[PDB]
Amino acid sequence: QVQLVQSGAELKKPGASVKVSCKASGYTLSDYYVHWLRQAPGQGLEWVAWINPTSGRTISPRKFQGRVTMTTDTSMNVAYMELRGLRSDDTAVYFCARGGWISLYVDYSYYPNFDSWGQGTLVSVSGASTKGPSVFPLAPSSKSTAALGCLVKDYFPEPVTVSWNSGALTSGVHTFPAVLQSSGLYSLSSVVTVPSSSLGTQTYICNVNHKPSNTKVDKRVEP
Amino acid sequence: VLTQPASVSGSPGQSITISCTGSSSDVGSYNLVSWYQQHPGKAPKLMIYEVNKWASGVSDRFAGSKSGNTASLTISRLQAEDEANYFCSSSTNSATVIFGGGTKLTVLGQPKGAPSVTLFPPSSEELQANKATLVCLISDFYPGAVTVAWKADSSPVKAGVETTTPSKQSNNKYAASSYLSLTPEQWKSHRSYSCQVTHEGSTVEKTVAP
Repeated sequence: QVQLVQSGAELKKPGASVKVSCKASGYTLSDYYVHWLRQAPGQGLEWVAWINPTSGRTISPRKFQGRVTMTTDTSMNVAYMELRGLRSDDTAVYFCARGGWISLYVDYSYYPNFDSWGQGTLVSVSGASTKGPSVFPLAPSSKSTAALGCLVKDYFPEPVTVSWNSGALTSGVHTFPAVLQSSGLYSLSSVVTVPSSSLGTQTYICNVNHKPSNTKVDKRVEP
Repeated sequence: VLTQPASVSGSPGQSITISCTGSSSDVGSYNLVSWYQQHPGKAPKLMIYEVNKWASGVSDRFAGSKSGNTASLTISRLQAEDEANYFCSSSTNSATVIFGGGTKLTVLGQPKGAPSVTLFPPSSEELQANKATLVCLISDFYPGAVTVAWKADSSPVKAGVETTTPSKQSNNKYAASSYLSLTPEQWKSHRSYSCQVTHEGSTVEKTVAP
């Protein structure tokens, strides 16, 4: 029953602030140290702070000593982390974790005993502004069942939703998670495998939809 | 950062030792070493705490020791659901926590779940619009760890590459994708480009040409 639930993924321009929350249930947040670590995608863990929710006392490494502001709202069993001056190296999953029991007579603050984790909160950094996608057909191999698809290139922000033949084709459809490019934009692709003899007779269309720029693209794919 | 071996590889039954090297101001000066286990999508999980003590729900497979400034996690009667990451951590004397760089482990007692790879060349409509994107779609692989390499002809290519981290497919296997950005002139002026996905020592390579 001890559970920590973090706020949803976020996105900030470089030079901007982010704030992440961490809701506790199954226990009283202020009875235990809260630790914050972080994990850049495909990188390792970096411990970033501990905070005593009763006193407000908070130690961070020299690295995070002026950028970070930990706070709590124990009325809500919520912990907060605020990180200033974001840059692309600030891009990672931020984890909160529950550490030792808080007591004046025994110090467990710096104990790395994290017996409970949040699921993590992805923060992305990008100087990118809304942008509609460019949709290109992915022609079936001409050799090839047959794989065909759609490339949904250089859009912002998420999500692009995708269907095929207005939903009349679902079997063998695989729409891939978007990659977050260094340019700051997203691309994704959606691929479907179809019987080879269906080419030339069955038309195929991917229905790309990007609400954030109010665009809809129904792209015809062909050999 | 505490120093770990970037990678260790093993086999069932037999044992593995993972190392952690710090300083007298952390690992040497306390019995506060903790070993964390983490799998591709999940959050880290506590195995060993305070050097050697067992966390709830952890086998004696895992044991913890310390030699002056070196922490070690010995693992015995090996299984296969490891296949992922081991991070070490120690209190410091500045009242902080320091983590090791992460032993990325690669056990072998499971079969696999080899990746289906699909490589698409730039579309005519894209080249026509003076860009080019090679798309490499990688699916159905388990365990969710992959390295992706691109080559133009026979030689490696590292610029213009964006590659996702592996994320769970709806089958309890994994997917990822990798994009190669090219100038239409680059694309035209090569025998071929290739996407090569490396999984568990094994490699799959898909190749396209203009």
